[PDB]
Amino acid sequence: GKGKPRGLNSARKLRVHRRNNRWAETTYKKRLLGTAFKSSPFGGSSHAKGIVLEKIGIESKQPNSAIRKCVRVQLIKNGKKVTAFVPNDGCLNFVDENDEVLLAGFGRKGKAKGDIPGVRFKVVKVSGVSLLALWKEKKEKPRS
Amino acid sequence: TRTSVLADALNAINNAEKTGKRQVLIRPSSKVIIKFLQVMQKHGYIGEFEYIDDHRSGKIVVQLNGRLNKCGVISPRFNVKIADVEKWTANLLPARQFGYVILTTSAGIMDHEEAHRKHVSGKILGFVY
Amino acid sequence: MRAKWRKKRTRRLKRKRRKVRARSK
Amino acid sequence: PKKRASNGRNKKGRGHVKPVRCVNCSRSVPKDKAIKRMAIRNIVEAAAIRDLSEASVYAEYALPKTYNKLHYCISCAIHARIVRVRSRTDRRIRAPPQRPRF
Amino acid sequence: GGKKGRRGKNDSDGPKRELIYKEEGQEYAQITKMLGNGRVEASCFDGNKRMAHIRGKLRKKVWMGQGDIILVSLRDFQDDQCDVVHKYNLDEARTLKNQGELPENAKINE
RNA sequence: CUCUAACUAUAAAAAUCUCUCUUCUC
RNA sequence: GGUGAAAUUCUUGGAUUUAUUGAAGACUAACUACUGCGAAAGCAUUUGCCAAGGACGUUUUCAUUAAUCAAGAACGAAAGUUAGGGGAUCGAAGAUGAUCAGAUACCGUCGUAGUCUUAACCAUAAACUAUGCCGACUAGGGAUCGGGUGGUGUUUUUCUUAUGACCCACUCGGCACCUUACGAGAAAUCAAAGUCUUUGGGUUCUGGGGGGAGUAUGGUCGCAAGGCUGAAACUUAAAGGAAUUG
RNA sequence: UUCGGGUCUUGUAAUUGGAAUGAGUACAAUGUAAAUACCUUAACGAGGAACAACUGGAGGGCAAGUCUGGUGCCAGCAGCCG
Ligand SMILES: [Mg+2]
Ligand SMILES: [Mg+2]
Ligand SMILES: [Mg+2]
Ligand SMILES: [Mg+2]
Ligand SMILES: [Mg+2]
Ligand SMILES: [Mg+2]
Ligand SMILES: [Mg+2]
Ligand SMILES: [Mg+2]
Ligand SMILES: [Mg+2]
Ligand SMILES: [Mg+2]
Ligand SMILES: [Mg+2]
Ligand SMILES: [Mg+2]
Ligand SMILES: [Mg+2]
Ligand SMILES: [Mg+2]
Ligand SMILES: [Mg+2]
Ligand SMILES: [Mg+2]
Ligand SMILES: [Mg+2]
Ligand SMILES: [Mg+2]
Ligand SMILES: [Mg+2]
Ligand SMILES: [Mg+2]
Ligand SMILES: [Mg+2]
Ligand SMILES: [Mg+2]
Ligand SMILES: [Mg+2]
Ligand SMILES: [Mg+2]
Ligand SMILES: [Mg+2]
Ligand SMILES: [Zn+2]
Repeated sequence: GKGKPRGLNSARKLRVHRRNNRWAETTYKKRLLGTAFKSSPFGGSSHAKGIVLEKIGIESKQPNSAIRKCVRVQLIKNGKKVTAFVPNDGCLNFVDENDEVLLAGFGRKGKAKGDIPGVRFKVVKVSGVSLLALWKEKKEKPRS
Repeated sequence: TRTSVLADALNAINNAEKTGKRQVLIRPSSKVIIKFLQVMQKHGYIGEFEYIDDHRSGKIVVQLNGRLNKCGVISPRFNVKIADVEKWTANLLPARQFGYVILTTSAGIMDHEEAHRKHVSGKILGFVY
Repeated sequence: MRAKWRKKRTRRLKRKRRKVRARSK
Repeated sequence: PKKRASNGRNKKGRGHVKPVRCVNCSRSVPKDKAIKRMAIRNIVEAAAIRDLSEASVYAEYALPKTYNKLHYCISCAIHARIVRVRSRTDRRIRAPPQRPRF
Repeated sequence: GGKKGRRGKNDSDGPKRELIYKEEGQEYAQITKMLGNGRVEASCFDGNKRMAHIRGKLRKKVWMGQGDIILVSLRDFQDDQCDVVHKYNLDEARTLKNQGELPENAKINE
């Protein structure tokens, strides 16, 4: 009646059919192939430190006209280079050139969020201190 | 090919009930069909059936009275442990107050309540309500 | 675009790449 | 989606038929999707029947006819006015257009 | 021309506007080549060739071509790229040419 | 409650288009 | 000649048409249909031979020998590739004559390869009923093809009958079709796409948003063309189906 | 009869009173191998009871503003639509 076999001794083909079909998913394929460890900028890592290389802003998409103020960071753990986004009104000036910055995920499962092209990472901490504490003047940059 | 004959019998019963008839002609007429319809007679979901000898598998003529609403085989006769009877009743029967999972135990083909009364369980045949 | 002509363009790219490989095989 | 349950072909159980050419545009089209019109007419029209009758030996000539089955394509059939677009509830009808004259 | 015009703002500033000068980073430049994606190349009057984005309020509001004087705002964090902010319609450009805020070696006349 | 007849038959050329889309509760 | 209209082209060495004929190669018109056969491609002049096959009839024979199928295999349209044969038509390339702003496109005239075949490859098609196969049941109406039953039936004519051909009724099998929802669907619609939340007759293959991409790589087949197997990185908020009003 | 006593209650006011109590300190003792710490408890310890609770959000999904000022497809926000 249905495509799958139904006999009491058909466990083998049911199991192997499910096992072969599981590769059609994206989460299962990523988890089993281990693509996150090999190809992603961080291997199964929620956060990662890095060094600021330069200080660039990127224009937004079509329906949204602006320039989001990002920063190019070379990761210290392995040496990869990724653009990351500093999230707030006046936080670009807070981060200076060639300082250690702790990047985090951008919240969209390693994909570009909203209208910002070619970015996948936030900025949470700079030079050991957090952006949010600087933005509300609760702490200040050590300037070392 | 005809693999599960009881499936054909119950499908014919379902089709001839949904259309509003009062009789069915089941062709192959094995032991299991006779016992299944006998249980249905015992519980009232069926009327007055009949075995027609052909010297070749015989046949059955079933009389209905509209009291039944659905038969159905569990085609893979799963080994049903006495603990799994309640799960099958929940998954198949529409309410706990009625319905019967007809299953074949070593003590014969019996409704699930009778099997639970004997404290014996075996393979599952089908369901009626 | 048509799948036919995209297929044909891929075949012509394979033309060039196969000739190049045959030259350097 | 299916515009025609018959697919327009009218084949239903052959897989392949032998194509025929259009009389106007010479389109190699299958013989069943090749809408056919049997033009049977007089070799001399009603405009010259009297003239021919008055000026012909063999009094009461049978005036033989001419027969030709025209195998149109479908683009020509739409354009050369042979066949017309129809309502989707009128596409059901396959009878010829109701006996042009009785 | 077209029926587009009636959908527009009808902002009719035909009379002679007062030209805007350069302020602490905003500088004059000349369109050298037209690129795609709504971006232009501007030779600034400092010996540099900056890449200037066709910018908001300017994208599909004024139409600009090769060899047009322009006012463009820089970005202190990235000097190479910049944003076109205002366009001068070839009349006040002559005035700036006489006043010479830009080197006069860039002679662009019809 | 009784029937099977009439018929035709034109194809010149015609590419392109920019903003900007905005709440429905007794 | 030909065309919307022209021109290229052939022609008083008499073309275009006109009568007999002859040569070559291809094709099998009209009959030709909601008709037939086949596993699918596909199959249409006559006759003979060769073997094969479905359907029906059967108070014949064996008694589960069966259904679907990874591995393996046979055929597999057109196009294309090696050689040998032919070489009519039509016609990729090409040659031009037109149309245009351009036209090495569509209209036209020539025109190789090919089309047609004997061997050897190729294994892909919108190879479509975009509906896997086997099995059961469920609803009314006619027709149609093959077979078989009965008619106190009708013309047939060989005096009567036997056939055959019809007419009426029934049945089996097949390509199909009309109506309808009382069932199913997102609907278009389907008599199966029904008997599925009242979810299980057996069984094989395939899909998990779009693009990248049926791409690269690695195998494997192929002389070659290419076939089979076949991702990811990355990017994207949609792409898509049916139908309603403009 | 307009009332209106508020006849019977429930909130809002930088008005205003009397209480209770720890979070902290700390005689002790208990605790512990010895000490912290906890349980108990002297003596202190609340008026703005400054002994002061933040973290996010207020278009929709999704509870809560179409209030005020600022910026004007900038700055920025926005997991998605925006
Ligand atoms: Mg910009
Ligand atoms: Mg369409
Ligand atoms: Mg048709
Ligand atoms: Mg067939
Ligand atoms: Mg106006
Ligand atoms: Mg002659
Ligand atoms: Mg013939
Ligand atoms: Mg036939
Ligand atoms: Mg296989
Ligand atoms: Mg060939
Ligand atoms: Mg040859
Ligand atoms: Mg050409
Ligand atoms: Mg030309
Ligand atoms: Mg041509
Ligand atoms: Mg020719
Ligand atoms: Mg294919
Ligand atoms: Mg297919
Ligand atoms: Mg996908
Ligand atoms: Mg694809
Ligand atoms: Mg390869
Ligand atoms: Mg659509
Ligand atoms: Mg707050
Ligand atoms: Mg906020
Ligand atoms: Mg706010
Ligand atoms: Mg709300
Ligand atoms: Zn045509």
